[PDB]
This record gives sequence, structure tokens and C-alpha cells, in this order.
Amino acid sequence: MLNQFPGQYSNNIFCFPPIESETKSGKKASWIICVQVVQHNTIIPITDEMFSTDVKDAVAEIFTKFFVEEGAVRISKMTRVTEGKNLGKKNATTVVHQAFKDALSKYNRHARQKRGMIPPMLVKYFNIIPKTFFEEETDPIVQRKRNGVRAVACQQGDGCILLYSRTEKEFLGLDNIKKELKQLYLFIDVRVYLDGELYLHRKPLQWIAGQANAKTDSSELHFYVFDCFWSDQLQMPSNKRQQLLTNIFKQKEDLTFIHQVENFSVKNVDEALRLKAQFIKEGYEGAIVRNANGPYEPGYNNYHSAHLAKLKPLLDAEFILVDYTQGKKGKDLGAILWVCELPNKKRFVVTPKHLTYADRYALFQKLTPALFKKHLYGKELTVEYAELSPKTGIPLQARAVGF
DNA sequence: CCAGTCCGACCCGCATCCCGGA
DNA sequence: TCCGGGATGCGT
DNA sequence: GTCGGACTGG
Repeated sequence: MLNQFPGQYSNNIFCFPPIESETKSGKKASWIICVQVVQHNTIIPITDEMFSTDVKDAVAEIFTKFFVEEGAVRISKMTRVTEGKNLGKKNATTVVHQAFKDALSKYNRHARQKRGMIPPMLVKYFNIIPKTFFEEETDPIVQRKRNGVRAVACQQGDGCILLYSRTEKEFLGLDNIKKELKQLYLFIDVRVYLDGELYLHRKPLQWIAGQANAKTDSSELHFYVFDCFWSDQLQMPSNKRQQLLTNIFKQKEDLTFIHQVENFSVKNVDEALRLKAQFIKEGYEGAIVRNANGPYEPGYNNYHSAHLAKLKPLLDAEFILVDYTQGKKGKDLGAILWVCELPNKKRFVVTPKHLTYADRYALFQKLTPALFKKHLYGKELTVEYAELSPKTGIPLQARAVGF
């Protein structure tokens, strides 16, 4: 039945309740996700029988609208679902029920991101440092970049320790860090937020992310705090936030699972790059540079702050193009994707980096499995990536720049 | 894209839960 | 019982 | 995390 989901039903189109957002300019924004069923280019009504029996040749379409107050309306392309999932079993879904099951998931995840949890700050600049970072009266601060899971810790009026993630999701386990945080908040400032990283030295990102998301309390990770902020003084410049953070750890520097990262003041770009090369040789991901006057700009709407810089080695390699495919939903349906192979014959999907969507559309509509095997099979695709997968050798965070 | 800001779609890896086929 | 694949929801 | 598109006037 439709009334079991939040939202109204009008003109054969179900519209979830609009989720209110807050833009950077202080203007209200709205986001609505809708579901409609199309058969022979016609919007047919949604009946209860569609949740247990599939109407043949009928397609359910998921689309969304986003508009700022008094602004234009942005309507995404239709996410066409054409078949249910687990079609052979008891837990099988139909085309309509799977569409509402997927639309409600897009709704619940979207409601969590919008508005005492505050999204952590995010880095905008990659391997470049703006000259404005050194034109300030105070030197910028360079830190070690640990390849772990982002986490923010704060205290509630109840007294419990709240420890959430980058997407504002409360970590279930990690009890060993919650204990030290509870003991820590007995001495230090009551209403301060501790922004840091979940990490264990010499451990891969895949192992760190797994233990951070597991309900099992293995209690292995450490909390490396690199920043702090108060909710009422988000405009506090970075250098003052670093000084106050150091005074916090001068109280109790003997915590087992909570540590403060080391700050390095630099005068020019090489002093940063020399420490970057030093940190890489120590086994770290790279280096983070912080503007001295930069305030704490929370990651609302996945915003990236221009007062931070990330210095990381960008690795490249050549891979053997073997097959091709396409995206599944929305604007990616009909857009070509590359498939490369490894010495062990395992495959992976790569996205072309320097193509318009018209090129990827036209490439997929003009290619056949016979035309591909005649012209492009076996070619070399240079691929940028952050790291190689330590278990399967797959280039991770990979994108194809060309041939 | 004039940048800026924001959305939307995707890669792999892992945790978990649901299911059969053994 | 036992083990895999599917599906989902996290993370970089 | 990646990147393209597209609205915004930061």
C-alpha cells in the first residue's frame, strides 16, 4: 500500500516529502524524490497488485527534483528500473516494490545529511598550495595525512560520548576509544568537538574501514585528533584552534587510544613538500596544509574548504583494455565504461576522465561486441589511482585519462 | 565552466544478512 | 549444517 | 574517494 511510505500521491505520481536544506549563501533548498510507472509512454496509476505481481512491459521510473528558494528547478534523468531483484526466491521483489524500496533508501540517507552532529571540514585543493596560504601574518601548519576513517567526537547533555563519521553516521563499535573520550571529557572542555581520524599504523585503509564499520568491538583502532572546534565559534581561525587543542592535550598526554597529531609550521612550498616526501617515507599517505586564518567550515552539502590543501602522490600505470560496459541508472544509462584486466585475468571497471557524456553515449550506441574486439581489445589504458589494492592488485580510486 | 557551489552517478572493499545448493 | 552469491549500506 | 554537469553570484 502507498500510504505506508511518507509522502502524497497525485496524478499517478508518488512524491516523498520534501527534505529542507540550507545552502552556503543562507537560502533554503528543497529536495523531492518521486516514483512513477510508465507503460507505452503513459503514466499508469499505481495499484496494490503491482507490489505482488509484475505488470509486463511496465517500467518504474525514479526521478528527483532540487530547487533553491525562488531559484530554478533541477530535475535529474529518470532512473529506469525494469526488473525486480532476487527474482527466483522468496525475498523476490517486483518492479514497483523495488523502486519504492530504492527510493525510500535514497530518502532516508538524504535526510540524515541535512539539519548535535556537525559535518567535518573537507579539503578542496589537491597537490597545490594557494599563495594566499603564505601571505598571512602567521605561518601555515602542515600535518601528517593518515589513510584511515574520518571521525568527529563530542559530548551530549546526557554525558554519553558521541562519535560520528564524515556522512554524520554514529559509529556503533570502537568502545575502546569511547572510554578514553569519556575519561578525557572529565578534565577538558565540555562543549568542544574533537575532529580526527581512526587509524592504526601499518594497516591498510580497507582493514581500517572494515573494523570501523563492524558492530564487533575488536577495539584495535586509535583516534588521531588533528583539529577541534566549538559550535558557537566556528569562525575561530585555524591557528587558535591548534593552540587550544594543544592546551587540551597538555592536560593528559598519556591516553592510550587518543593522540594529537604533530603540527609543522612552514614558510614556503618546499618546506611543505620536503615534509610531504618525509611523511611518505615514514609510511603515511601524505601531508595536509592548513591556512593560518582559516575558520572551521563544516561539510554541509559536501562542501570543501579552500583553507586546506592535500599533498598526495598521484600514481599512474598502464592497463590492458579487454571489455566495455555501461552505467545502470539515471544519466549513466547508455554511458560507456571501460573494463581492464590484470596479470591474473581479473577485471575491473574504469570511468573515462576526459569525455563528455555525449561522447560516452555515442561511443556505447555505436559499439558492438564485434567492433570492440576488432579495434580496441588489447589496447593500453593509462590509469591514475591513489593506491593499488593490497589483496587483488586493483587500482583504487581509479580513472582513465586516455590511451 | 569565470569560479563557487551543488547534485548525481560511479569505481572497489568490507560487514551483514538473506537466501539456496550443496 | 556449510558455503557461495545477491543485496545493501557503510567507508576512501 | 572519483568526475561531469549545471545553477549561482559565495
